[PDB]
Amino acid sequence: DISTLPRVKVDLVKPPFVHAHDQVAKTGPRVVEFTMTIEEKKLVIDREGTEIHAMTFNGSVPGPLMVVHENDYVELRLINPDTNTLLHNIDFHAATGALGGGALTQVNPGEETTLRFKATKPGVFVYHCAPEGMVPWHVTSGMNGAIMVLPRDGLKDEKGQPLTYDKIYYVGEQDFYVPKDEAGNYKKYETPGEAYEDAVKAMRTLTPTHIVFNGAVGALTGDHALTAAVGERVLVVHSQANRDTRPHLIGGHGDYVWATGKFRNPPDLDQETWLIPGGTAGAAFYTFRQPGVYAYVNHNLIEAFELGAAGHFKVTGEWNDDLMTSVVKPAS
Amino acid sequence: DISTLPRVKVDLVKPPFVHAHDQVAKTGPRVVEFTMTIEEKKLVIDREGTEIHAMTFNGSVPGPLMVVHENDYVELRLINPDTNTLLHNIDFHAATGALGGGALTQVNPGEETTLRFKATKPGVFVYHCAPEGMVPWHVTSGMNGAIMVLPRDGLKDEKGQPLTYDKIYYVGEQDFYVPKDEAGNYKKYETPGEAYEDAVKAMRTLTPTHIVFNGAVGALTGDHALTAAVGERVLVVHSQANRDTRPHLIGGHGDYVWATGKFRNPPDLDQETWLIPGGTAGAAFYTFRQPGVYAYVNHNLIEAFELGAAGHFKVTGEWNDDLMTSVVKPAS
Amino acid sequence: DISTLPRVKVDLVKPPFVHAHDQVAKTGPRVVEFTMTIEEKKLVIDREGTEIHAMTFNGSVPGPLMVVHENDYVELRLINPDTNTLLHNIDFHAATGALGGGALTQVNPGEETTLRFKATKPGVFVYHCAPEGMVPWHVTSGMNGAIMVLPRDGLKDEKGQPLTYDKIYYVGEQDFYVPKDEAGNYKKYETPGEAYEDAVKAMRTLTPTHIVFNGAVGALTGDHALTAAVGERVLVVHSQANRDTRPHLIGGHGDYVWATGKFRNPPDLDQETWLIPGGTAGAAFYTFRQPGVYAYVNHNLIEAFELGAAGHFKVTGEWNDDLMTSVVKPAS
Ligand SMILES: O=N[O-]
Ligand SMILES: O=N[O-]
Ligand SMILES: O=N[O-]
Ligand SMILES: O=N[O-]
Ligand SMILES: O=N[O-]
Ligand SMILES: O=N[O-]
Ligand SMILES: O=N[O-]
Ligand SMILES: O=N[O-]
Ligand SMILES: O=N[O-]
Ligand SMILES: O=N[O-]
Ligand SMILES: O=N[O-]
Ligand SMILES: O=N[O-]
Ligand SMILES: O=N[O-]
Ligand SMILES: O=N[O-]
Ligand SMILES: O=N[O-]
Ligand SMILES: [Cu+2]
Ligand SMILES: [Cu+2]
Ligand SMILES: [Cu+2]
Ligand SMILES: [Cu+2]
Ligand SMILES: [Cu+2]
Ligand SMILES: [Cu+2]
Repeated sequence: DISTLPRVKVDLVKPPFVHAHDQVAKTGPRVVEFTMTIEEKKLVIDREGTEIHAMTFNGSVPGPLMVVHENDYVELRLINPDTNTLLHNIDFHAATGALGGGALTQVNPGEETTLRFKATKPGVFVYHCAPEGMVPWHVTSGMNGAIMVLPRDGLKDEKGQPLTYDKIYYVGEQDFYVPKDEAGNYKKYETPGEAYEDAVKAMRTLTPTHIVFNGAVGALTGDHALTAAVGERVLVVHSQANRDTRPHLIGGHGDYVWATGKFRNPPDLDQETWLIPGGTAGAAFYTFRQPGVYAYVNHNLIEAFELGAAGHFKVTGEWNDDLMTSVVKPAS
Repeated sequence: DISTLPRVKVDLVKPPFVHAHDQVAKTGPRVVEFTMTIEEKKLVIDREGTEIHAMTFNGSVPGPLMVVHENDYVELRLINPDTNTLLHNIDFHAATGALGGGALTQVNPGEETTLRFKATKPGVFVYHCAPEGMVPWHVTSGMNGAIMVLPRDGLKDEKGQPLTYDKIYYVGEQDFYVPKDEAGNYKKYETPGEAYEDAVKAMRTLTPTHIVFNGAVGALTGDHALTAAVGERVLVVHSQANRDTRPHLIGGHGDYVWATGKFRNPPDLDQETWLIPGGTAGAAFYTFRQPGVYAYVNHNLIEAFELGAAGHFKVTGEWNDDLMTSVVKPAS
Repeated sequence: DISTLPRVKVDLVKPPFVHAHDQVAKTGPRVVEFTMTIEEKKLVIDREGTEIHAMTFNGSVPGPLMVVHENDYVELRLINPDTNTLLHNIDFHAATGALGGGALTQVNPGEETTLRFKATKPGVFVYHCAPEGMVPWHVTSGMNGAIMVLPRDGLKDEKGQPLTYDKIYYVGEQDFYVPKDEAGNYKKYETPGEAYEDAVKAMRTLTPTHIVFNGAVGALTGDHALTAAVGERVLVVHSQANRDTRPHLIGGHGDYVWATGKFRNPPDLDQETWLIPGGTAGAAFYTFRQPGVYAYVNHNLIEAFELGAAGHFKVTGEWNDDLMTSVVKPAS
């Protein structure tokens, strides 16, 4: 009887940060209430000033990470304000039935809807917009995010012992297909609708013009680098709603990795690089052992360093010479 | 002594259906006899009427699913009628030696051959044509299919308990590379041979023009949608002889998945999306829990909704509001 | 105390061969000393005579396989002679800290450096050049190789029983992006530096012009085919520093496969084809059961047979008719 379950309202936070949650469930099953507002907005995606009309959940690319526990109910109020121009909806890969909720959530501008589903399978999962006839255009304009359904007793290693993370970050990786003129210059449009047929042609090349973390080239660098300390246990959730990626922590490893993101399976150990298929979210757990700058990349290095799929961690603490040392510094 | 084994002749059926078989073996090892006839034929692959010269086993793309048990012998009579124009052969990834049988099965038009091999490893496996010097042209013209070698005691879950399917379907996914003129219009040819050099150039782009299930855009829709009922256990076998794919059941999951298709390994549980590498067959088991239309796609959504890699299931039965419900229908 | 450990100097050998080593460690932890010299050199990569300026470790593409045991220390002297023109460095995916050693090994022409790291995780791992600002250009010019860190008690199967190989080969697969003129002819340059901006444009297409094993089309064929005998247990180590690949032994299987290459995980059994993500090394173990020629390919067959990613094994011994036989030879 759902009316007798506790309700809890969660306020979401901007990626790469994740809303507060407990890893081990401190209550019984709950109805967990989330609100998201769709925002169509112009986004500058690179250092050259290339602009796209992005379609976002809650104003960010990716949309925010939602966190619940296995056998909670998720109740999402989805709002499409009348300042938007397009029909949108939401498909959760976590959900069962009605095209992951897509059949039930079609909202024109000026409409809202509330969907509830039971989170029956533990794992990280993609969610994304999927309106009939314009699915890849919405998704590759940024309209995707992820949801994490934790086991009620938290994460476990390959031996079934508890794994507890100290910090969690969410990296959404986005392939964009910005249309080009004859000479190869990016085109601009006043409205999302203007771009449509040109967007279709650009997508059909299967060759993204940009592949970015958190919505822009260089988004997770400088003042916005991810931080940790030596000895901290970090979980990085990574999603790609449309195209394969292969994450790699330069200078580290994935100590425990669920590459296809589903926590009933044992993790893969000691990964250098792992493949997350398009349409999937994965999760990697690592304990930092050395201080300094790390780069976190898609290890197609052209995709990383030319197209934008690279971010930084800055890690504080003590250097361990036993793990690595320069014996003779570069010299003639 | 092979002459003392029972022989059984199987008549194959058109994909996505699969010939009758037992999951748990009701006899000892058998010699299982199959006949396939090669047909070169014109195929219309899209809604625009684009035509290719397809090269098929038994008249379909993909070729039919063959089903045997571990340590059966497969005996295939392969017929290349003199109405065809090309040399063909057959490579089974299930087989050991002679390039999977390719070295032994080269048939000019007007020839036939009979190959026997022992099915020593359980799993689903690709088979495909592979004539010396023209391998990718034959395969990407449709000349591929799959064979399932069941364990003698059927499928098992990750705990070694039996998994029994009620229904099985075979989805062959095909990347086509239709040559284009200067402006981007598809070219037409009177014979397969005419297309050769243009086919090579189109393949070298590594960019398919169409990616389809069961040989055409929209093949597994409408009257030809896959069917099931709530509560049915369905196994979907999916192959891709040349290029990676990432299947996803929109509104469902892969409850048990062998992404690289080999049944001695435990299945991955609760998958949203899985990667089947090119040159592999995989298998996903799901129990339907909700009625309605499901889309089964390659989750590069451009490949699905623009290039053709999408099909439908239509599922009958009772709606379960506990799993999903619309709390407030879309309204202003 | 590192000064009290034995030191052993290893002389490396050219791929696809691997330096002598023990599978089960016959000593305690050691400091294992390697020397590599960077060579920038012109390489002819195809039958047409296309030339590139390759950037190599030790004169080969790929660089040589280094083999150590878990918890050995690796000490590498890296030499950049003054006949080279570029700055180089080395990132080991096996290592922890300082961008896998990349931050500590930047050598201008005429400089050398010595790095030491502890090999704390068992598996095969990529190493590659990674100079700030020019990472994918160095890697896709050939500057990558692999290192194998064996468990101290050797390899194990999925049940934890020993697996011993008789022979080991290293296949480095390389994606090249040779710049083209307007008509599609490959360009030539006097120096590596000349090619830079054209190289960047060619990489951004994400479409390699060549994909080769051991540095050239046809490198592992003819007199240079890999050899084995019926009954031999062969380990093939395969790396791809930048782009996904899907190896397949035509006429065989991967009996035990670590597709992402990390030996603390159980192997996948009976694989037809496996996916090694870009930025990873994998390893496949197979026992040959039939004599003859086998082709070892990336099973995107266009990548294999049109772009160059195919090699041969030649296997001697007795034919087994029980596994495969021609019942009726091709005839009218
Ligand atoms: O836009 N409806 O609140
Ligand atoms: O789906 N493309 O990686
Ligand atoms: O092809 N996926 O990066
Ligand atoms: O080691 N990162 O390319
Ligand atoms: O799918 N879980 O790794
Ligand atoms: O075409 N031979 O039956
Ligand atoms: O093999 N291409 O996915
Ligand atoms: O790249 N394979 O869809
Ligand atoms: O949820 N299907 O894209
Ligand atoms: O390879 N079997 O999942
Ligand atoms: O190039 N220094 O030995
Ligand atoms: O990273 N491309 O397969
Ligand atoms: O896309 N990798 O072959
Ligand atoms: O069976 N090799 O394509
Ligand atoms: O990652 N080891 O298969
Ligand atoms: Cu939308
Ligand atoms: Cu989806
Ligand atoms: Cu053929
Ligand atoms: Cu094959
Ligand atoms: Cu270099
Ligand atoms: Cu790397």
